[PDB]
Amino acid sequence: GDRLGVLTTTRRVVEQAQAVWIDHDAVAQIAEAFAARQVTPPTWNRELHWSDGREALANYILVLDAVNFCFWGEPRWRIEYAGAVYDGYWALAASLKRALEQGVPLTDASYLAEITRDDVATIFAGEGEIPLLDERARILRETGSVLAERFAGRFSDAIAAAGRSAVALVDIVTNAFPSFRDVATYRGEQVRFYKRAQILVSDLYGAFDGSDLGAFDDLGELTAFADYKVPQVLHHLGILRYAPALHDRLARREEIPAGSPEEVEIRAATIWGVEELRRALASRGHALDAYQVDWLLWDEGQRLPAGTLPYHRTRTIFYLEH
Repeated sequence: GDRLGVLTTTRRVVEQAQAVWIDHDAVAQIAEAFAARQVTPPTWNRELHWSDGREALANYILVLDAVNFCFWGEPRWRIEYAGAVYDGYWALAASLKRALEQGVPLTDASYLAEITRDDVATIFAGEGEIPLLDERARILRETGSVLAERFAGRFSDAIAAAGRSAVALVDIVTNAFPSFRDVATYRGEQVRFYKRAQILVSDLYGAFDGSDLGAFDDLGELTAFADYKVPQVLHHLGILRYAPALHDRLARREEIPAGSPEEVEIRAATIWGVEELRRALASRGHALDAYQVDWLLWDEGQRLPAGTLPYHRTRTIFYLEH
């Protein structure tokens, strides 16, 4: 009963993967250590996430996760907000919070549909520039116009139609919002990931404390989010191993083309690294959903020692949405 096909399609990749493999001995050791001290993932962060009424909050979560990709590049994109400097995901979250607090209607489908390059450039203004600035402007325009066209400008209408099924909501989102379609091929077979769509559903659960629009009966059916920080943490913990050419490529910070065998192997092995860690923890009496193991690992990613292998650098592509 794998209704999105993420676990099934990524499993075919892991079985034939040339450049990446899971160290199942490292999985058992990490599980033993994590189970011994009952590791919980950080609660959904209240400080850097915007909050308001249920209609605006639901739309805020859709917007946040629509543009939640690819924050790396030199010079480093950094954001000043409320007396602190942010980079990566937190720069994204802080930027949207800053904008909404200064009265920028980023929860209004009518504003989103029309948002210009200069609007998003201002919202994301700081040191350097957010990567793929134009891409994020196009995605936000797509997001607004699908909200206005299909959901009466309310993402709450899409959530109500899911009937408290996380899996049904991911499917509703990828069906209606083309930029959420996150699939690839490996040796001629489709591989399904749905990173941003699964983050979105888990973010609703967090933001709404598992109630109202954040109520879901099947959160265990979500997989890990095949991003670039979680594989970096899994490599650091010895769970993911990289073959010679891929290891050197990451060490030199050489970019890996989206949808290339190396990238799809990292992503597939991310999903199964987390799933194998989930199973090993459960076996030792520490039961977490795969998305919770992902949150836990993502949190470790924000304080990795100096000298850990760098995260893989893949520019997200939306060629089919141009």
